[PDB]
Amino acid sequence: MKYVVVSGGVISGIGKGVLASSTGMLLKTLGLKVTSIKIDPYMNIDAGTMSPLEHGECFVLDDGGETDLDLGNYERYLGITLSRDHNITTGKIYSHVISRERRGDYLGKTVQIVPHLTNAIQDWIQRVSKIPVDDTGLEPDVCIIELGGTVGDIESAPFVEALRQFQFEVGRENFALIHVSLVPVIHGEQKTKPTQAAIKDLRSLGLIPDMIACRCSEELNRSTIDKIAMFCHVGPEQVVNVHDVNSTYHVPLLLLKQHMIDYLHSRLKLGEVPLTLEDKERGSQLLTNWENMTKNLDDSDDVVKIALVGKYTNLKDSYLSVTKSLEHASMKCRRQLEILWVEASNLEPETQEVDKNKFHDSWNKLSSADGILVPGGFGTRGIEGMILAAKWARESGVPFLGVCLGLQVAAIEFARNVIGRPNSSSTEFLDETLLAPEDQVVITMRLGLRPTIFQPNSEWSNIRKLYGEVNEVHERHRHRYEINPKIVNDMESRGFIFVGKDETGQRCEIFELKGHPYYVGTQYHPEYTSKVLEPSRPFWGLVAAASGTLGEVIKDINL
Amino acid sequence: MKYVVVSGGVISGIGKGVLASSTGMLLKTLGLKVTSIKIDPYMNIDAGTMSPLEHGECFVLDDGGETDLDLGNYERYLGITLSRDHNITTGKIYSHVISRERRGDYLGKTVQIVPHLTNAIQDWIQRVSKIPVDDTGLEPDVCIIELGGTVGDIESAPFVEALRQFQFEVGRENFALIHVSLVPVIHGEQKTKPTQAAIKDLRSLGLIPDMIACRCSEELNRSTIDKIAMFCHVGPEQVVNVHDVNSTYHVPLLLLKQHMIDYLHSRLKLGEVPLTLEDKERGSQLLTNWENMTKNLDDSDDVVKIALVGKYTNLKDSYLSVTKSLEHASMKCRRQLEILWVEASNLEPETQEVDKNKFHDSWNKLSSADGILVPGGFGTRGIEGMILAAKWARESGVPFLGVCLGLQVAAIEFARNVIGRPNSSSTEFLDETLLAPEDQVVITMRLGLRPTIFQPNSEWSNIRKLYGEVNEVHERHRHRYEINPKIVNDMESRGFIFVGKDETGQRCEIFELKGHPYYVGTQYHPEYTSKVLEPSRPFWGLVAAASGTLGEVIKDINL
Amino acid sequence: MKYVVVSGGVISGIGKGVLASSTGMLLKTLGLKVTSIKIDPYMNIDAGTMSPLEHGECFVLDDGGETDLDLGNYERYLGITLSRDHNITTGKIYSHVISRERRGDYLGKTVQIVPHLTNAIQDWIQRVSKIPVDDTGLEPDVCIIELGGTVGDIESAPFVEALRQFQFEVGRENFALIHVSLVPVIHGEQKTKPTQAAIKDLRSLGLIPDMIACRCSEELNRSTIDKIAMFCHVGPEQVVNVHDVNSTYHVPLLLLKQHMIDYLHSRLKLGEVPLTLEDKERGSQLLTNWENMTKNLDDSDDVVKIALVGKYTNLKDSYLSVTKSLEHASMKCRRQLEILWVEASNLEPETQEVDKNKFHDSWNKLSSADGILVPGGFGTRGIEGMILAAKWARESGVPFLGVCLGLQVAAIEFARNVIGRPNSSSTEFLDETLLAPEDQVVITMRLGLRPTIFQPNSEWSNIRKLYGEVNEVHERHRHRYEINPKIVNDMESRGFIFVGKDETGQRCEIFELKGHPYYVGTQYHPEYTSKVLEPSRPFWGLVAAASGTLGEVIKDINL
Ligand SMILES: Nc1ncnc2c1ncn2[C@@H]1O[C@H](COP(=O)(O)OP(=O)(O)OP(=O)(O)O)[C@@H](O)[C@H]1O
Ligand SMILES: Nc1ncnc2c1ncn2[C@@H]1O[C@H](COP(=O)(O)OP(=O)(O)OP(=O)(O)O)[C@@H](O)[C@H]1O
Ligand SMILES: Nc1ncnc2c1ncn2[C@@H]1O[C@H](COP(=O)(O)OP(=O)(O)OP(=O)(O)O)[C@@H](O)[C@H]1O
Ligand SMILES: O=c1ccn([C@H]2O[C@@H](COP(=O)(O)OP(=O)(O)OP(=O)(O)O)[C@@H](O)[C@H]2O)c(=O)[nH]1
Ligand SMILES: O=c1ccn([C@H]2O[C@@H](COP(=O)(O)OP(=O)(O)OP(=O)(O)O)[C@@H](O)[C@H]2O)c(=O)[nH]1
Ligand SMILES: O=c1ccn([C@H]2O[C@@H](COP(=O)(O)OP(=O)(O)OP(=O)(O)O)[C@@H](O)[C@H]2O)c(=O)[nH]1
Ligand SMILES: [Mg+2]
Ligand SMILES: [Mg+2]
Ligand SMILES: [Mg+2]
Ligand SMILES: [Mg+2]
Ligand SMILES: [Mg+2]
Ligand SMILES: [Mg+2]
Repeated sequence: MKYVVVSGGVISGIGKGVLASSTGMLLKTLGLKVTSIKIDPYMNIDAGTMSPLEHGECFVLDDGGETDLDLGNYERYLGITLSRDHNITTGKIYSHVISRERRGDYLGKTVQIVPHLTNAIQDWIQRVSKIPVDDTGLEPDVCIIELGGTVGDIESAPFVEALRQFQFEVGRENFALIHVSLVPVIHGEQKTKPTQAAIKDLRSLGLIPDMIACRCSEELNRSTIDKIAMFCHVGPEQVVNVHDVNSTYHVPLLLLKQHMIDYLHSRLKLGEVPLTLEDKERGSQLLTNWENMTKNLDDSDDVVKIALVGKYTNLKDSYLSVTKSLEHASMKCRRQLEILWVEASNLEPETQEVDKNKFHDSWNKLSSADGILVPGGFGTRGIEGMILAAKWARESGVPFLGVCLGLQVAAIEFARNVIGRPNSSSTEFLDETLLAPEDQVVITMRLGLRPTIFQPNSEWSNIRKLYGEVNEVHERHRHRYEINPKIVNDMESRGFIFVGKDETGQRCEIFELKGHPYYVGTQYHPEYTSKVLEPSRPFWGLVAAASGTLGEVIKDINL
Repeated sequence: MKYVVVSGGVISGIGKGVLASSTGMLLKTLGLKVTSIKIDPYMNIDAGTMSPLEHGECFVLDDGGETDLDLGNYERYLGITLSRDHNITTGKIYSHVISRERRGDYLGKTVQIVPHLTNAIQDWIQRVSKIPVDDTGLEPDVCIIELGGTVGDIESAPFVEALRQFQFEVGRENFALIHVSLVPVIHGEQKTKPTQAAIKDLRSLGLIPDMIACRCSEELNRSTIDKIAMFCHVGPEQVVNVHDVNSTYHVPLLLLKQHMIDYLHSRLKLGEVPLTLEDKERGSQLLTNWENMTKNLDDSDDVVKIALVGKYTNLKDSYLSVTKSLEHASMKCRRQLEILWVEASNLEPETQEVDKNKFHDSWNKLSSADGILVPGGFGTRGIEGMILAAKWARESGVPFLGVCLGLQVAAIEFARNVIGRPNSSSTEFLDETLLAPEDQVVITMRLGLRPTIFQPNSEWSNIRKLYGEVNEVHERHRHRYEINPKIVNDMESRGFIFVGKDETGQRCEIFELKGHPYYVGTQYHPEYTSKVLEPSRPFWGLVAAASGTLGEVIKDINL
Repeated sequence: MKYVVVSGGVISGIGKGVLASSTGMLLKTLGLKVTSIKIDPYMNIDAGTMSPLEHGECFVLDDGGETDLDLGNYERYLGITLSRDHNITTGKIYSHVISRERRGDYLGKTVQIVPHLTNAIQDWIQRVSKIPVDDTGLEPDVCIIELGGTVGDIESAPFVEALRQFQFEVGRENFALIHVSLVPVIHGEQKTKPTQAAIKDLRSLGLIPDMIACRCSEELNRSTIDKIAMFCHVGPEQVVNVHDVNSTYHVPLLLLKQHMIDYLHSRLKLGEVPLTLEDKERGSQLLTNWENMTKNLDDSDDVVKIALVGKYTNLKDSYLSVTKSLEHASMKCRRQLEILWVEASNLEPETQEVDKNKFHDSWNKLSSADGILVPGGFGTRGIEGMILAAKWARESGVPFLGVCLGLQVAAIEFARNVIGRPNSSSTEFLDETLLAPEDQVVITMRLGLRPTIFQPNSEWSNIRKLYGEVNEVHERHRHRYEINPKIVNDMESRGFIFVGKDETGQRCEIFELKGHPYYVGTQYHPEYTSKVLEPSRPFWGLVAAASGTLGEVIKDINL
């Protein structure tokens, strides 16, 4: 087992998550089996309790774990499945040793942060890195650890102490440290004192960096490389840079151009790892596929515009799996994507009195779009604006996908306007008044990977053809509210077909509307099962439908 | 409310606990109401799970809290009652904020060590210092906080960060810092660089010391004072020393000789605290009583020897409340005390084969003693040796006190040798063989302050006369095993009278033997209710009985 | 005497020098007498030995001290005269205590960085701040100390230790700390962890900041202020920002808008300083003059273009007094300035073979300009290019000023082309060949403030009219080479009049050419005597001449 810590810097926004995911995928090009662990200094047990306004969305695993967003970067670059154990936190590990001290496994000893908590962290990392995470039976060859927060924040102290010990409690040449660090530019001169201070803060904790990975708005000067490589122990080829490029898929090839594998191939002795003839082929094949999708982003120009309608769209981190799911679906179509970020509340007619500027801009953006997405996220702000987007998309025949809350919004819209029930509404917020036209109801969560069964007549639907006309689908759920199953037959008779349901019925999971080119919704989040070469099927439907060629996509999928 | 932090140094053994207790009692000489809080960086919720081989005994509060030993130093110097809340720990406060984050009181925010855990520590200190701790109704004027561990140990980090904030979240002139620090002597020269480094480690965390309290084997030189007072912000009178004197009761008067009150009277503005005419009298009266008991230790010479028989007596911290209870009882008698530390196992005849030196020395020490104590502490090592000490004390008519296990050992001894049941024994360790002559049985703990009722005939006993012939007694329990109540009438008929029991009966709490000058035992720990001017009654009995004058002590108590 | 330390941050490029100069001038608006001290962690005794390619130009004082560039910012904002003592360095103070230890003033004691070097720094600051620096007789009321380098660089250690002591060796309310710090913006979010780390690094040395002065590309958010004011001891009004505005003259009014005086007026108790009725008037008058010159930069639009021709013009810090002298002269004319930065070598015909792009651009820039400046700076690169600019300016009748080397270049040009001596040249670089047509000769430096006497016939010259037709001028020299006084009568007969000379003659200091609107040169640096309200006279000539209205400027000066 090899370990690669990706760590620290001078700021919390530095973009470690891209570099960790990219470093792991580059190791996967050698054919190595790879896994990864995110460490969070926060005291929350999970990202589930904490609101999307901080650290972006929670990400859902097959376990039903509501983990930190960074686990999604690993799953979509590395192709692996992660467990709720792969997101370590301060909350998890203090809860673990405190529950263990009350149970008494420490034999009446005094329990202390060193050695007992730092040995508990090292036991967690040793257990969790040996969980098999590919579909194959094998234990991973390499583990990427991403150390969240910044080095020398008091929040991090047990993890920087544990990782010092770990560099010896596992062999050297089985452990290596990448430090990620800020190189700000002032008056056009590339200033280095922030990264020199961060390299000292690592040495103060006994962590010694094997590569320094600069984050900068420029190519590093050869003087900027030398002034760091002379201050730190790293050689000139071990001062990595990652530029402020928009395409995060280019980062693996920007690291490969900087010869970063050729250092880790020595520094971790990756030639001593045994590999089969299948492994080297499936490794090199994966690199050629990534050269092709990045070539397609360099030379595809013909924009498809998708409008994304939701709360707090200024927090673009709040929708990162949607963004990445749309980008995978646009690459599969060989088309460039624009996302138009529509703050759903500004669509509402009250905005035309309160701030007439925001009203006209938000309705410009929505009218402009070749297809529409309503992305999910609980909370009562802007839902009539999201209902207005679903209405516009139904009436103007514009491709629509509704994910989680977006499906319920389309059901409420179709009830208010096509069934003509003018006060039909979500149970989430009006039930203090005990309303009879319930569109949502409660059914304390439904979470993680679940089976959807396609209902027997559904063979016609564009969405069931996108799932290869298979009878069942596996996707990740997260909801407490679902469509009222008393009203379902009214919608299924008026043409809004609930194409798929849970095994028990009375719990709707996919709809497609008869008489529209692509108007679809899902109760699950299709984003989380997206992979770079195999996009999320409902999103491959939406981004093909917006472009045209949805028939040719379905004809392809029938091979 | 005023706060006085006592803190840190270069080593964990430095003796903060004496200085905190002494500083608080000196503030009590002004008539101020005083309280105190111990902070422990360990992850244990309580000292109850952890074995006496580390940090000495657990101390029992009236709550039944098995707290850190340092709470006992506060109760016996300050005269206060502490709650299980007055011992803060890493385990307590991480358990508190983690349970609070799962309950969700933090409104979906990300929870972090700063500000959320440091604000939870500051809320704990603010709540707990306002608990009334004297017998009177009033809230305390001053709180002493003792910061356990050492400054810049990673274990301490949330508490040194919290206390920086606290210096502002409560006013300056309502908070002050005492730093306690090591001044080692090499070649007879008093070296200062360890304390200069500890003063820098405080400044690095933003904590600024108002007094530096040196711990040294000498009087500080005036150069040793100046070389510290020139390096640090403290004036010459704010460099305190506490010498390696044996009598810890002299420390309050050694601080008073160094004019330490006259600094805090300015630095905390203690003249602005309102005080009544009763308060100043009961304050100054308390100082004169302490001048008298310390004068008596300077001029009493006529030694009483008590042998203390138990496990691990090399760990003299394991019996600190016994030691202090014996010292209070010897001072009340105006007699000097020697304790003879007898490792109970060495009394056993197997020792005479294994190491004949340890056998003869341990039996020398036991034969030498004017009275005998068997102190408690669970675990099967040496119990036949403790039975042999109880036998010797019964047969030779030598004063005996058995506390907790020491009472059960005397019951087992009296059963084996006076009732003549040769295999009668503790249920604690032989019950894998299901023995019928059970002396102990289980009755998951009995803990904290409980009532003992004296059984109706008991008026004759020296122990009930020592409790003023009152019908009931309040003392602190800690046990899972008690005397088999089926066998009690056999002992009460053979003369081993169970003088006191729980309200329900079938649970024995005090015995006295008919036909011995003072042979007594208690199921409770009488040590924990000892106070400097009012010693523990069973121990005032033992140390009077060893000296003679037990009648005159009882005649006094009848006033 | 009051002290205001301006300090530190995360980077060496942060712009402390503007903030120190601006803070001092704002204190001068109260009428206080002000002075300032620059501390440099470098080991050079002076900036004289070190080449202009690092830390910009050396600045010349009236003493002849070749000081750090930052002393010029103080002289031109504060209006004061500085001595070579006002630039403290590591080289100066270690040379001082080492020479003092060899002389033995330390009475055979062991000499150490603390207390002896830190007390030597504190003695330097106490001596030097009491030097009178205005033209009046008074000792300064306030001293601004600028701490060069960054805090926690090992280079700085004696100065951060000395300044901790100084906060007590002078009273609190007579000392205050401004910390200047970087607030980088990433994804449009204003990240604060670099400044939180810099505030900890101050506390680690015992320096406590009274204001935090952010340097950022934006207005701080009110959340960005609160997240710093909650972490540090500073109040919300003590988190200062200085924006990336181009006009450094706006910074005093941006600090005044942030109410920064109203904090220091309390925190330094500046109302306790006695002030006369003249002082408050000359103080408030100075503020109104600064409101006017800044209003003129807001509403003047009619550009004058000056081409500056020299070595290494990419290092714009290399010519900072030229830049500021041109800006003062353009403000006095009520006209906006563009400087066109012409790398002098690119003008040379060899460039048209080597890189034809750089040739055409440099000759575009020179042809475009309303006036030309040749700025000084020793070294043989580009001098024929500077000769070509002097030729172009003479022949096309375009206003020309030559400063130091720029005068000698114009003398060489006039000799090569108007006297027709085709190989006449500088002695600086050809004298290995012992050439007879010497234009320069050596006359080991001439340095500091010196008298120029105007030669008797010179009453006609635009340059002597710009100096008010006074018979003598006081300006700062710096040169080893001067015009060959054997050839001077040839130039004075051909019309290139050496209008001014040293008292001894044979040493030429000003020329003006008969028969050109303004073609002038100086051996001294006129830049260094520029002040915001009273620009350098040769530069007020150049920037008026380029604009037209040179007659009206001279008519004004005759009042
Ligand atoms: N080298 C990079 N190139 C492009 N974008 C980057 C880069 N580094 C960081 N980012 C971007 O900055 C944001 C944060 O990056 P990332 O998640 O990898 O940082 P992080 O250190 O893991 O932050 P966090 O601790 O909050 O998870 C993301 O939007 C990411 O795409
Ligand atoms: N000034 C002193 N004079 C005499 N004995 C002292 C002194 N300081 C410490 N000691 C002794 O050293 C031991 C530890 O002292 P104390 O309990 O006060 O230290 P502490 O800092 O509180 O240690 P801990 O953190 O383990 O509780 C005790 O036996 C105590 O009596
Ligand atoms: N607030 C600011 N607004 C505009 N420019 C600034 C500001 N702060 C710094 N600069 C610019 O950055 C450069 C360096 O600034 P300054 O000389 O004041 O920094 P410094 O800390 O004194 O650097 P050094 O230590 O090298 O002297 C100069 O060009 C200056 O004009
Ligand atoms: O204003 C001043 C005065 C003095 N000094 C002095 O500090 C020294 C250290 O040099 P810097 O502090 O400029 O650091 P650096 O260039 O090595 O690092 P970067 O942050 O640019 O990567 C020398 O340059 C010396 O003149 C300053 O840096 N700035
Ligand atoms: O062996 C050596 C050589 C050099 N030095 C040098 O270090 C210096 C600092 O002096 P010290 O290190 O002796 O420190 P100090 O006496 O101030 O502090 P204490 O620890 O005794 O309280 C000077 O004494 C200088 O000679 C040593 O201290 N020891
Ligand atoms: O990637 C991760 C994982 C965990 N953490 C964790 O570290 C914590 C500290 O939060 P930050 O490190 O983001 O710091 P901050 O926002 O207070 O400071 P700025 O630098 O933005 O001014 C919490 O946010 C917790 O989730 C991260 O910061 N990043
Ligand atoms: Mg943040
Ligand atoms: Mg991340
Ligand atoms: Mg220990
Ligand atoms: Mg203690
Ligand atoms: Mg530099
Ligand atoms: Mg400067």
